[PDB]
Amino acid sequence: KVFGRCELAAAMKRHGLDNYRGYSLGNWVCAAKFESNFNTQATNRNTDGSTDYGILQINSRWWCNDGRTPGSRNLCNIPCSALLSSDITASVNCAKKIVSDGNGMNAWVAWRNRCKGTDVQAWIRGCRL
Ligand SMILES: [Cl-]
Ligand SMILES: [Cl-]
Ligand SMILES: [Cl-]
Repeated sequence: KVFGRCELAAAMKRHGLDNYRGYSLGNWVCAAKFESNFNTQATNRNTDGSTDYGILQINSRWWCNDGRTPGSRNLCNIPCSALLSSDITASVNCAKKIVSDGNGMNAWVAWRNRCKGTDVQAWIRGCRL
């Protein structure tokens, strides 16, 4: 599913991501924009052989099981395929664990490089939330 901008903001809020660990909704929408362009089915293969999955490009080295990342963990206790669903519940619940891991949203390199320090409120501007 490719979400609309406000549609995704609303879904993220419904799932308790808004201001989670102090990160406003615009931060999460911005991260999703640059990680997946709001596409739940996004996948990308990393140089180390791990894969990133879903709207927030969650990585199989630590967070989910895909059966093809040697030496990896599955800390969210989910198949990576769950992160591709039109229902963002699994992605949100896993993101909550990731952002609580110590480095906040810096865990998403694209958030650090493209969202951090910017006017992230622009991502939820106009949205009925
Ligand atoms: Cl915001
Ligand atoms: Cl594996
Ligand atoms: Cl980047």
